[PDB]
Amino acid sequence: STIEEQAKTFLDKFNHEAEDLFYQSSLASWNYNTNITEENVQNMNNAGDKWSAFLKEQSTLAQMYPLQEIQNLTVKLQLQALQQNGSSVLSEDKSKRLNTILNTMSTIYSTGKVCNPDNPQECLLLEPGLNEIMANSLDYNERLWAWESWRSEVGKQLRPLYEEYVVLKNEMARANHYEDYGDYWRGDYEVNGVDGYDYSRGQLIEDVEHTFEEIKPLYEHLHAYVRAKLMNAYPSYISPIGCLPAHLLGDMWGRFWTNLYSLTVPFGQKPNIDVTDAMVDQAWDAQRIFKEAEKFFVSVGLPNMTQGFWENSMLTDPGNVQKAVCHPTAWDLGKGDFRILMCTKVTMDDFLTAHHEMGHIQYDMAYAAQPFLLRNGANEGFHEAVGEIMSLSAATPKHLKSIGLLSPDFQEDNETEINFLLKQALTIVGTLPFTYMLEKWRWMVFKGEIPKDQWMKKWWEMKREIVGVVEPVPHDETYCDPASLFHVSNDYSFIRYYTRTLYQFQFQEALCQAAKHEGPLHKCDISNSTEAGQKLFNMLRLGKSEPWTLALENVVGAKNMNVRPLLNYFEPLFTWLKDQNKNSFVGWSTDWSPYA
Amino acid sequence: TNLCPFDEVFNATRFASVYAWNRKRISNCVADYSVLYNFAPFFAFKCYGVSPTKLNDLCFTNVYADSFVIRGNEVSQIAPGQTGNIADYNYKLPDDFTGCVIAWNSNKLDSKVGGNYNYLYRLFRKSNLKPFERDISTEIYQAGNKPCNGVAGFNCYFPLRSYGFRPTYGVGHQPYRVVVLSFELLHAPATVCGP
Ligand SMILES: *[C@@H]1O[C@H](CO)[C@@H](O)[C@H](O)[C@H]1NC(C)=O
Ligand SMILES: *[C@@H]1O[C@H](CO)[C@@H](O)[C@H](O)[C@H]1NC(C)=O
Ligand SMILES: *[C@@H]1O[C@H](CO)[C@@H](O)[C@H](O)[C@H]1NC(C)=O
Ligand SMILES: *[C@@H]1O[C@H](CO)[C@@H](O)[C@H](O)[C@H]1NC(C)=O
Ligand SMILES: *[C@@H]1O[C@H](CO)[C@@H](O)[C@H](O)[C@H]1NC(C)=O
Ligand SMILES: *[C@@H]1O[C@H](CO)[C@@H](O)[C@H](O)[C@H]1NC(C)=O
Ligand SMILES: *[C@@H]1O[C@H](CO)[C@@H](O)[C@H](O)[C@H]1NC(C)=O
Ligand SMILES: [Zn+2]
Repeated sequence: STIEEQAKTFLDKFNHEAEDLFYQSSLASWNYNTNITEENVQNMNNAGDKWSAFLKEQSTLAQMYPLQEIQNLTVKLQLQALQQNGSSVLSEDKSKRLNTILNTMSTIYSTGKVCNPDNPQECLLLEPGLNEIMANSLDYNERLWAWESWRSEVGKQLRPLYEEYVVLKNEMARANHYEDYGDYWRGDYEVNGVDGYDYSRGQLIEDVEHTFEEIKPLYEHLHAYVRAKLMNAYPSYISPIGCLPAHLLGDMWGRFWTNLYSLTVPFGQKPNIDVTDAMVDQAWDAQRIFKEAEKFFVSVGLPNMTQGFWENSMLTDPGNVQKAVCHPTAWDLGKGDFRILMCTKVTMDDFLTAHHEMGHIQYDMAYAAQPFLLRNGANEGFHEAVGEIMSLSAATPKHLKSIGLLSPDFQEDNETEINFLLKQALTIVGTLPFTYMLEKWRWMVFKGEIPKDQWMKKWWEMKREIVGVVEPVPHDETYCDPASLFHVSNDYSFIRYYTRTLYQFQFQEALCQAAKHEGPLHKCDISNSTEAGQKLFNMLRLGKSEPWTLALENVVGAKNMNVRPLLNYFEPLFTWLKDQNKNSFVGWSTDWSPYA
Repeated sequence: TNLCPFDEVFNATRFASVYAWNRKRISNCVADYSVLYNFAPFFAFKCYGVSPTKLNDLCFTNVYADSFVIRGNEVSQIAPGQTGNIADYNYKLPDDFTGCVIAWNSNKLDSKVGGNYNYLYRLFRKSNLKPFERDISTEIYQAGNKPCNGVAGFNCYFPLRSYGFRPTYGVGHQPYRVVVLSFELLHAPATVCGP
């Protein structure tokens, strides 16, 4: 028998036992998440240990089948999933050190406390606390104190742990035949062997740079608008030809600009569209919200939800003595068990979150027939994009008027469309330069283009050039400001957000074109359109079986990520901003500093 | 008179595994095909080569009733001319098949919290089965070019593997009990007829 014939038998056996072990692990984790108790932690440790072990033994066994002797490109993907070791290639003396470094560097982040000045007894922690001041206060000095306290007494403790993290993971990177840890991260987007659909690892940097070059002007105009409306609020602290101080952007790190609507609203006399009081005045509940979401999905063309979803799934906070997490998640336990845990309330935000998680569940249901190792999204940005387009389409005034929440007499005026577009832009357009800058900095640090003694100096000059944000106080080579974020201190990738943002609008434009919608793109609903549902399902069915280029081509018609639909979404806002910015300066100079 | 024992086949407390399917010969009795309908959801009640309505009009010499428990999504594999895993290594029907196939859900009986590991099915086999044949031998499957010597390991697998039914699994993974009714005409007087 050939080596390709032997591989299929091993894969069948692996799938059979993997499904059962994974279901046990997921059920234990769910039982703990819906019921906090020490016995549940004990249950959740044993199942995890058994799974991780199993997987290690199978990975060890799957390396006696040479790769250059299998020619189906479907066995090849599963063997590539099993064969990767990654972290076990290092010797035992360094594997323990890496785990200790990661655990300690995570503990320093979670257990963090900025003791305020004078009074020493009072001290404040992130989460409830040093996040409320940055999101709601309006005093320059208070915000600067919070910013600098967090930067100084959480980052210096993490600098001489990241300094070893970098080398100890670069060693693992070239121990698995790579060039650095950045290439290891970028390897998700790599496709080899399928003619007309190859995507190399290095093409991602070029694609990101070329998309940002087109995004830039809209960001510049939004930046100018915010600078004007923000210099209005702070009498004389912001120069009119310079950058923006980093401690007054609405959140600690400036990741989202959404906490500026109260200061940058276009027309402050016209309120937004909130239907919470209407829902309350009709005796709504959780079941009604989820049946409306299911009704929308069935109207599009996708199937209903299984009886298990309605029996074994917790939609309301249990209350009483039971304590459970209330972070909305969508669970795919396997073997036909799909559940949603969400502590929902009667609110429009919960109404949209229901659609988001409902789309997660639908996408999970779509590829249930694929092999075990191919039951995931094509890349790391498709799943959340599919989740987000549903919430995009479910918040339009037309859809709300269809379901009775919004009265028919409501008239869409142009003064509210601009408000909605600005509120959306403060969250979508704002985060893209931040994400791009952070990924480029991490890639250069891992590669070796940034010497060990120029970290912060390079970081802040990039921060000035790309994002237009300037620090209020000077930082030497002792702080570790980028480590101040969950994702840098806990080893997660960050380009997934950029890719998801650019994918969701491509999907939305394709679906709206399939639905014969006329007018602006932001007023589009894909309800009552079976063509759009079929076009979407054609890609949801594939999973990881096909390259993500082909999956994108199935829906959009192109083999690469494109940043024209997003600009088409924000055309009225761009015209309005150009009209409003005819007496100011668009752009910033990287010389002015609030500390002079 | 004398009423064939269909309620020892459709109502037993324990069914057999797929690879050890029970076959019961029914002869020398009057069979009414009407207590059979007094179930409920009959997920599948397909009849091949025989009219279900005109069923109480034809006489046969032997009637065979097979019993086993399979998964929900494998019911479609019990039909003449199907390829897969159950119909190649566990239970295969001839192309010129006369009879009926009946299936129904048994989640409330054959499923327990923790895992009902009492149901097995063969997954490895050198060659396909001939129609109406069973194999209950447990020897290690040699998937490689080296002798196995009766020990499980590399390129050596145990041919049987359990189902593990839990009460929260989906419809496609829930237990289903299947009874197959077979008929034949031989060179003997037909001693099986309806009332
Ligand atoms: C939560 O755990 C407690 C103690 O283990 C148990 O008594 C209770 O029944 C559990 N709740 C549910 C819904 O299973
Ligand atoms: C790859 O293997 C699958 C079975 O898992 C088979 O259906 C498919 O035809 C194979 N590919 C080719 C090109 O034959
Ligand atoms: C680790 O990975 C390398 C390259 O993939 C491989 O050659 C090696 O055998 C693996 N080690 C084990 C035992 O997992
Ligand atoms: C469920 O799905 C079927 C098939 O699409 C449809 O006819 C039915 O109206 C849906 N509604 C229910 C009852 O879930
Ligand atoms: C709405 O349109 C009218 C007519 O063109 C214009 O005068 C008005 O300024 C517009 N309002 C907004 C908010 O664009
Ligand atoms: C979808 O079609 C149904 C039936 O024609 C209708 O009741 C509903 O209002 C439609 N929804 C939208 C958003 O047009
Ligand atoms: C199965 O046995 C139970 C036990 O009395 C009886 O109630 C039921 O009617 C029987 N069903 C059939 C189809 O014989
Ligand atoms: Zn989500």
